[PDB]
Amino acid sequence: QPLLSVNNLTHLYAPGKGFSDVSFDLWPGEVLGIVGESGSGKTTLLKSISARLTPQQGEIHYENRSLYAMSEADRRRLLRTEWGVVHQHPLDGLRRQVSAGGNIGERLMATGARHYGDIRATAQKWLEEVEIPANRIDDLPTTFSGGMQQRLQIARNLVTHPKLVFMDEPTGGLDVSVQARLLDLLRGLVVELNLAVVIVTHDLGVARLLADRLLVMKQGQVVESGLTDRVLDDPHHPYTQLLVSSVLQNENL
Amino acid sequence: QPLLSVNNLTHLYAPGKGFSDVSFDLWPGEVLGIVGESGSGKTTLLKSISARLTPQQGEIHYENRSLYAMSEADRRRLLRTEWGVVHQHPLDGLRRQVSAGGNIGERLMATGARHYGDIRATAQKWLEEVEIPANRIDDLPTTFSGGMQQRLQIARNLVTHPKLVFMDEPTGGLDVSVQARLLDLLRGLVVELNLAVVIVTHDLGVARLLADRLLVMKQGQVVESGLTDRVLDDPHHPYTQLLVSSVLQNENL
Amino acid sequence: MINVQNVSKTFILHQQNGVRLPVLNRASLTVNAGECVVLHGHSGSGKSTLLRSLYANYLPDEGQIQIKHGDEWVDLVTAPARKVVEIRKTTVGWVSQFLRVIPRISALEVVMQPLLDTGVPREACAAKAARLLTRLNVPERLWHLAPSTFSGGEQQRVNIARGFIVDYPILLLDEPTASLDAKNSAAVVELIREAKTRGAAIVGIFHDEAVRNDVADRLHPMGA
Amino acid sequence: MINVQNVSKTFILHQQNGVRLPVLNRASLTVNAGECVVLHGHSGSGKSTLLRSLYANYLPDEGQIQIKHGDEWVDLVTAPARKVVEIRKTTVGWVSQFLRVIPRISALEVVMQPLLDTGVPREACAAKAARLLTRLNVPERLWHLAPSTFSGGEQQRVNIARGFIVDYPILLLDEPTASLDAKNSAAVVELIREAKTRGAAIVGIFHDEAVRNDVADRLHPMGA
Ligand SMILES: Nc1ncnc2c1ncn2[C@@H]1O[C@H](COP(=O)(O)OP(=O)(O)OP(=O)(O)O)[C@@H](O)[C@H]1O
Ligand SMILES: Nc1ncnc2c1ncn2[C@@H]1O[C@H](COP(=O)(O)OP(=O)(O)OP(=O)(O)O)[C@@H](O)[C@H]1O
Ligand SMILES: Nc1ncnc2c1ncn2[C@@H]1O[C@H](COP(=O)(O)OP(=O)(O)O)[C@@H](O)[C@H]1O
Ligand SMILES: Nc1ncnc2c1ncn2[C@@H]1O[C@H](COP(=O)(O)OP(=O)(O)O)[C@@H](O)[C@H]1O
Ligand SMILES: [Mg+2]
Ligand SMILES: [Mg+2]
Ligand SMILES: [Mg+2]
Ligand SMILES: [Mg+2]
Repeated sequence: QPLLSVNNLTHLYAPGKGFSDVSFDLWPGEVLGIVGESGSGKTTLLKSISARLTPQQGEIHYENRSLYAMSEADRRRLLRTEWGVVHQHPLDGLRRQVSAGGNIGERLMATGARHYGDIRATAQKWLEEVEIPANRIDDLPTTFSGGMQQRLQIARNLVTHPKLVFMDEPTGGLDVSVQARLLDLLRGLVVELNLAVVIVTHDLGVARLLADRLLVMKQGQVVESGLTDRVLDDPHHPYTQLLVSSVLQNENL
Repeated sequence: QPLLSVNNLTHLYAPGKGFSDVSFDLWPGEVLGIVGESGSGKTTLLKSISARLTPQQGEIHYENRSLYAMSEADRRRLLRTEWGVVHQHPLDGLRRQVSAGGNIGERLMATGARHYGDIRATAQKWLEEVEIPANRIDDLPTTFSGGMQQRLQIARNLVTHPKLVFMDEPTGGLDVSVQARLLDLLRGLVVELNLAVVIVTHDLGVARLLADRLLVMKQGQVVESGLTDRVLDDPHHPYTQLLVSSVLQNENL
Repeated sequence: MINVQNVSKTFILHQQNGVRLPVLNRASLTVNAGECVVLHGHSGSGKSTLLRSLYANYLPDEGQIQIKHGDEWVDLVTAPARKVVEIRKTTVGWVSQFLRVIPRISALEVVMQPLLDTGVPREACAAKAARLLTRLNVPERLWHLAPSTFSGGEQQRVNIARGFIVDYPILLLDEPTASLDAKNSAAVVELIREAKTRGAAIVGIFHDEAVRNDVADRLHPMGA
Repeated sequence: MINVQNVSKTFILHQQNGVRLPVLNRASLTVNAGECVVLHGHSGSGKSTLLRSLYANYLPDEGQIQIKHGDEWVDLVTAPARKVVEIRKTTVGWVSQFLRVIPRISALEVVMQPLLDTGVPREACAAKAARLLTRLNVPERLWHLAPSTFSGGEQQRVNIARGFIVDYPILLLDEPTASLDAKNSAAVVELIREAKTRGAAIVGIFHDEAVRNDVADRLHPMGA
């Protein structure tokens, strides 16, 4: 049975703004990439399926429990201990006045961790995992660069080894080397720990290397979906063809 | 003579945070790319050379006038009428409580525009230039997606046809199609109007297609510089080699 | 075991006036365990299109592509994406000219990964990857380095080793030896022969006459 | 006019133990206006390395690469990146197998752009681009469409047309006709002949014997 099941999900701020009639499944150890036009409803959908925006229509089932039929307490418990959420703007997923170490350790303590030294050591290890120097642990995120904030948010949302991570453009602000580090980290987590990921991205290379399936969104509607390689290499919808044709081609020397 | 001349520029928050001893020239109708590790000092340098951060050492000359020896009034006049600045976080370059039309029209009115209808028409034309529907003119940027905010910021900073535009990761949050639209727009402005651009980017494809020269920054130091194609295809510094090797390769069907 | 029945595929180019580009027309094919069938035709005939359809990378517009997943018959043209993913994980293997890996991973780990994903012990995966790399005469000094830093031939050999790390019952090959020299091509041919001996249904595209003659057991005309 | 004197180029691979990979050793070469010199050697000899050094895409470790920019001699190995940029704008032209353009721009505009950057009137640029595309038998239906949506041969022909839009005094060619058929290769050879007739110093890399014999005026051995 699917870890997450989305049926006829709809949320529209206005006639065209948001998403309408979105359905998909997700299982453990799988990545659902979401690509499409800027302003197509990807962030809105990610919020809705991550218990942050009540849909107007449709249902979300997590482990065969309707997401928005649950109590608010249960949803917050899921978002504290079970799920991870990486926001498009990194600071939206961080505590500005809390050090990086504290930002990471909040999640660990939410899972019952109560040893300060172990929490700090894990935070430093995860800072080194995302190539943030461990000597920045006590610095506030406001002193971090955009990419550093992004990586801190990722580390904060991955430290508890969640069963399901929603990510909005996680590679934003990352250099290609640290981007590759992050892709390897996520792939390893998915394959080993059976982590499931829903990743919104505009980098079709990241989608190709990471996403097991893809959803192409235009004007709030999923216009194409299926195997990532099939969608990117054999697009059927005109918009998907335009998107793949707009990719910046590289050359091999 | 160079439009912008940077000599021995240095600004360090701490021993390693920021940039140190940076020198380069820029001329009209040219694009200086800045690439490097997240947290290497690119945003700090861009702020310093854009009259937003006083350097500790070195000099910046704009049209043969020292930038920080000028009055604050002159620097603000440059940033109002002469220059454009695109921030890494789009909202930092936008007025949250001002409509998109107002965000664009502020710059026009700063250049002496005083016809409301013409200002609104130009704002709509530039919204269509960045593929934002013209019917979003009266909506606040808070209702915009991240990429929409990015494109609104770009339109706001390009509407006055500035002689020099500093951009921090302008393609962040943009789909590949609208990214290509933006690249064509910037290239056309550079070639026709002799616009000069200093663009920080992590997408080496954008740098290759847009930048005439590159600076590569690691830990606040320019470790490599020169012709874009030479830097990317014949890197000498180990970090540049690592960066180019980390690029996500694509395939042609 | 492979059974392709009446697979037709036109490409619609919406980016250029939506022109139709027929490639495969009611293509039919059958492959037995231990048998190798090589697609034969001119450039643009549709060899790669058919091979990619067999791998589900392309979606035939009409027809059936039945494969023996374990002891079940699965039609790729209608199977859910999850089923195709697991089929690729265990049943159908693919080898081509381009290595698509996460950049900063070493070649040894790149080769090991497909077998590790199957749950095989890490030591066994490392031993098999070392065996495969040695067979394709890839220097040991390159094993712990990222493939992107190597030459084209070394990268292609690493890709082939990654392809042969898992004993797929069904194997698909697209010009694996095109950029390889005589010795490397011979090693790849030996690997293909060994895979065929163990009972692998192999579908390949080869341009070298010698390689095709050495490896091919049946010829499938792609002209129609 | 081209004068290459003692250009040596080793590649240092820091990503793999910093191993040195010598390619060019005190390479010397000279090209006259209206003369075509073709580099000759085996794969990996360093033909592309030398050709890219002539275009400043590679930076020779030692030596001089002097070109006649207008009525001045400019050494690419030491010229500021700004001088090289203007040299490419006016003096040195490059044609290769891969078209590197902004995606969503039409082929006609792609071909026109190098000449437009020189200030030539738009109508003249459009007429010349149409002439070049017709000569390379590129269908008119594709002129107002992005090159990325075409086939490899059409994209390469568009790249060649973009290369020949500006009458560069110095021309560099890297396998322009490799993927082209007989008629397209003949058209490219005719374009090269016309460029040579007007007084273009051409340096080329060709693998086809017929094309090299038709076009080449002198042979430069790249074995040493
Ligand atoms: N994804 C695609 N989109 C559009 N057209 C395609 C696509 N894949 C293939 N084609 C076209 O369909 C036809 C089939 O080409 P294909 O690559 O299958 O030929 P081939 O010579 O047999 O291949 P290969 O040389 O890889 O063995 C050609 O016109 C090719 O341009
Ligand atoms: N940018 C580079 N970095 C590292 N090694 C390189 C680079 N460019 C070339 N080489 C290597 O240097 C040697 C020269 O190869 P090159 O491409 O010049 O040969 P070629 O056969 O003459 O070229 P072409 O087939 O393009 O005419 C080869 O070993 C190549 O791998
Ligand atoms: N609070 C809001 N009020 C009104 N419209 C909104 C609001 N938030 C987002 N939108 C609109 O909904 C659409 C979807 O936005 P979003 O999901 O963020 O797009 P993206 O897929 O680019 O993330 C956009 O066109 C945006 O303008
Ligand atoms: N206000 C600040 N106080 C202390 N350190 C800072 C501050 N702002 C930035 N830094 C540090 O300076 C370095 C350069 O940051 P920045 O220029 O934003 O990097 P990037 O090149 O990724 O944009 C980073 O390592 C960052 O942690
Ligand atoms: Mg978004
Ligand atoms: Mg920055
Ligand atoms: Mg093919
Ligand atoms: Mg070469």
